[PDB]
Amino acid sequence: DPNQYYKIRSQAIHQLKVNGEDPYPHKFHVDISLTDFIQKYSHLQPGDHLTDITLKVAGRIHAKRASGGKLIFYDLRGEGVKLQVMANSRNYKSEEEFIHINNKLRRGDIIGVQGNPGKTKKGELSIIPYEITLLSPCLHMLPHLLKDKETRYRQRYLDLILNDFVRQKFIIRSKIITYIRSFLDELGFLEIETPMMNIIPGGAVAKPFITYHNELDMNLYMRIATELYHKMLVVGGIDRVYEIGRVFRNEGIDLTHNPEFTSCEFYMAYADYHDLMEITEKMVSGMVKHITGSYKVTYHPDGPEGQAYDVDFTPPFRRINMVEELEKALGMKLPETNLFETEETRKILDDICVAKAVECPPPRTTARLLDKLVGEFLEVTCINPTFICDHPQIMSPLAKWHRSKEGLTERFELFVMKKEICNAYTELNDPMRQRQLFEEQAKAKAAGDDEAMFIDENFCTALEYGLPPTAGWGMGIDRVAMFLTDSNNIKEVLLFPAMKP
Amino acid sequence: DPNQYYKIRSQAIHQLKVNGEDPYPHKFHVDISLTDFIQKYSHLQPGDHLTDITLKVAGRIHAKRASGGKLIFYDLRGEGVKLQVMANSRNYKSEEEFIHINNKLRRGDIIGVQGNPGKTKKGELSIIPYEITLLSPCLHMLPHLLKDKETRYRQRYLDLILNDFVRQKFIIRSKIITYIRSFLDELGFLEIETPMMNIIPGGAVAKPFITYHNELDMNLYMRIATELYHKMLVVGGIDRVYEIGRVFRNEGIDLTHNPEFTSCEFYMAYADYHDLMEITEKMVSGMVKHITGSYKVTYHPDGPEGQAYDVDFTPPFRRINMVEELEKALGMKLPETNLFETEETRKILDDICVAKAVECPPPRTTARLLDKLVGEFLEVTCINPTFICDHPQIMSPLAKWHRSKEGLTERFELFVMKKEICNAYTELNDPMRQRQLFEEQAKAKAAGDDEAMFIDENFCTALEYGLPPTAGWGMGIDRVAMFLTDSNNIKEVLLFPAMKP
Amino acid sequence: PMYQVKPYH
Amino acid sequence: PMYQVKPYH
Ligand SMILES: C[C@H]1CCC[C@H](C[C@H]2Cc3cc(O)cc(O)c3C(=O)O2)O1
Ligand SMILES: C[C@H]1CCC[C@H](C[C@H]2Cc3cc(O)cc(O)c3C(=O)O2)O1
Repeated sequence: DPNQYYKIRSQAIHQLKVNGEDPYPHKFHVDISLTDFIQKYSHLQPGDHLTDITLKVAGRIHAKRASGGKLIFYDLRGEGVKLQVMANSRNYKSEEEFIHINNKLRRGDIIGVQGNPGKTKKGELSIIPYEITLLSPCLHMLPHLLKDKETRYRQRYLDLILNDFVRQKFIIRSKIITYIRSFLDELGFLEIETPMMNIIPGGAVAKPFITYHNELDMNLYMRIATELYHKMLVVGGIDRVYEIGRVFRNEGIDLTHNPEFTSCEFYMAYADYHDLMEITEKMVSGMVKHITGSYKVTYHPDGPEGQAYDVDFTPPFRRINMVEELEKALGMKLPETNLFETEETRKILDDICVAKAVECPPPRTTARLLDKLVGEFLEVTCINPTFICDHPQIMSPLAKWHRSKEGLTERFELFVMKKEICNAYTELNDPMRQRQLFEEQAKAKAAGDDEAMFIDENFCTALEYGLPPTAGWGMGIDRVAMFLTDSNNIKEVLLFPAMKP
Repeated sequence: DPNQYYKIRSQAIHQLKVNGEDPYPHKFHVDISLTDFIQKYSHLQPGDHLTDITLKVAGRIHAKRASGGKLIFYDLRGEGVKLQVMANSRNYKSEEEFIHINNKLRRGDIIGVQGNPGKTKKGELSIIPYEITLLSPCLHMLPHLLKDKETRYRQRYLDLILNDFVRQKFIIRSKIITYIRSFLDELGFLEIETPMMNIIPGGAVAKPFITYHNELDMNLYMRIATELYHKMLVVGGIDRVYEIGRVFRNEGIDLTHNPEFTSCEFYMAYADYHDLMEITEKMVSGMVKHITGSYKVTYHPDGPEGQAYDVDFTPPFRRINMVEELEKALGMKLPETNLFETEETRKILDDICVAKAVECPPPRTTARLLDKLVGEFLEVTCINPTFICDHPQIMSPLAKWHRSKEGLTERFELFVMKKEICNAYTELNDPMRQRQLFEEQAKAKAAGDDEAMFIDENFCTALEYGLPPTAGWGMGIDRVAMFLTDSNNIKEVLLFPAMKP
Repeated sequence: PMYQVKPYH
Repeated sequence: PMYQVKPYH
């Protein structure tokens, strides 16, 4: 029946074209927005009809209801709001035109309306048309009712038309990005753009996208992060930089992951991870308060059907040291942090993982065992925003060695609702040590699997001209958007998410 | 010797870190930036030394000049500005440490400085150090005379260190982008992000980048434009949208072209190309006026050694009709605009092209002949911002047909300095006509032109739910940056431009 | 001149 | 708190 509807309406509109009545007109002049109309004329009393005021508005019809002889009501929606069109032949240009145009229109059609402000006896604010013009027809039957998520994500326009909360979600996302921009700009950061196509991918650990460049006759990688370019620009004498942009990591698609996602990375000269911790506190708390109205926000991890938790963004955020509180959570003392790269301590952690029933699929290496243990005993501890700090060097090849702690680095991750929204550390500015670490993990790549980073010689060369003491920071924009929109699925905060049929 | 310099300095720093003197300290606390240090203490008279004021500053040493013995001068640069460090042995914490730190430092080194504000007898504002700390060494000999483009582009950090005007250029670029964002935000546009990886590339004419996805067994294309997604969002009920983002077109690399470049596209419901023409006028004129302080900008197309033109951005911009004024410039009468797809018209354009000695390499089509002809007789007359309007349908598959003019479309291009910075048109909202034009493009793709558009069924399906009358717009950001930075090469406005091996 | 719509921010 | 740098805008 909806198929039959599509055929019939298509035929009808096509014949409107043949008959030269122009179902798709070029220009309609809108005098006032639906929002402005609503708030301007909301003061009207029921029964009011202003004949002195004539306005032109436009929108999409979500409903058509007829008293059926001379009277037809249209529910006209747009801008996330609604306005009633009360059409009676008495107030129309003429009865004949009334009949014609009403026989032409259907639910879902985009129409312009020229008429007068008024209010019905029922007290509903309405516009009483002098003339209605079809701006563009809807050839498909709209759902009565669009609950199925796959259908929502595959056709986003339907979701935006039918579901009002979607608009608010993406508005919130935009507000987040713009807020971050305002923050960093006001802090004296320069907004920059760095190559999204690299010869050597770097800045993070991920499986890259590969593409071919025609004129240069070579393969290039899509960026997994903006880190190295930014640091090279800090070398260039630009002290504070930031980029909010798309990052490509070719990996599994799930609730927290999308192959392409938006990240914000900034780099600040003469700063360390402490300073960036404070800045992160102020930025995140200020963002949440500005957008949501307060420091506390309600979030449903399992969805509306499940339990809701209160996330408190009130600063300062709680800080935990990875190794220490891992020891305290395990009820076991771990090895000294300077011993973390020996096979021995790795074996110890193997025993601890099998003793605590923490699963670590092959390869079982110290880094991944640590990741699983921290994930199990620590990451789950974070509901409110929480700093996990002082990661071991083995987990942080790009991070500067911890000043007071041997074997560790100066680094922190920000966790909200058990998920990681932020990664930051004091940047390693020593070219020799950096190239050394790079070469260790390159030696791992030669040791027979591809996870480990590739060596960037240009970046180390840049480090040889020297890098001022610098701290650096990055944030998943999509996940933050998820938490501020109360979404447990990343596809909710992405306009046209990647889909697997 | 620069090589030997590298060796020696490398060894020196190496045994420095061996001896545990920490050439790469973690944190230096900067009290005040160089800029407002200058602002604050510029009022000082020559000979002044303020002993009760102690400040910490940081920067890169661009020069080292000894007065011999107890006195040595450092040129400390950063933030595009300059501060002299006058190090006097008697004013240092001690003579011994003075000696020690002075023998350690080299030109190019990143240093912190703790000392008193003052001014030399020569009248130079200076800081007189209590202690100088090496924040990070420069292991390479820094250039003396970087005036050559390629070296500047391949290492951007050197270019930024040595050349201030580069920093100023990218500052200008940032200012442009932020200005556009503000302009569109305040007009009620929603800043959005659309997929940069698509199933079928569209929205423009170009050779795509191809990549593989490691989840879905399918291949994917990098976007050549954001158009279709934006229009689909307008269909969704979001009336005003814009995206400033990266766009990929795999093609030749020249002065006006880079494989990846930044574009800004906005789509406005109920607007036509006239509206967009005036909005473009005020946006561009206002941008130029805000950034440069005036409506008129001096530009060198051939470079600083060539002739300069004055570009007048004073609104309104000159409007020109393509076919009409092409007839004016040719001194000949062109076939009526309804006949343009005729092979007879193609032959006429051919004879006109060969009569005017306008070269059009194969394949020779009505559209290519017309494009080269317009490029020769029209685009060259655009110095000031100029609108070229009412393109034929054959040159504009996505543009809505001209309301009063048979065979043409409602479209304009904005030309500055003979180059196209903008492309905009009244959007075609008719799904049947759109699918048909896509059919023509498809047939022409399977035989003729290979950068020709592919049919997008999802987009047409979206058009079937209806698209309100809408005007689309787009702008090359990099070219605008070129014109506002007085650059004849796009590589100038790109931080890390694509370079051939 | 197009009709006025309140900024999202 | 880090030292203040004037906005580029
Ligand atoms: C840039 C980093 C900083 C730390 C948090 C967050 C992690 C990042 C990981 C990541 C990987 C991936 O393949 C797809 C994704 O959407 C994400 C993500 O959203 O978050 O962003
Ligand atoms: C999106 C469009 C709209 C019209 C102006 C401008 C055209 C664009 C053409 C273009 C093609 C290409 O292959 C590489 C490039 O760097 C550019 C460019 O900078 O300008 O941007």
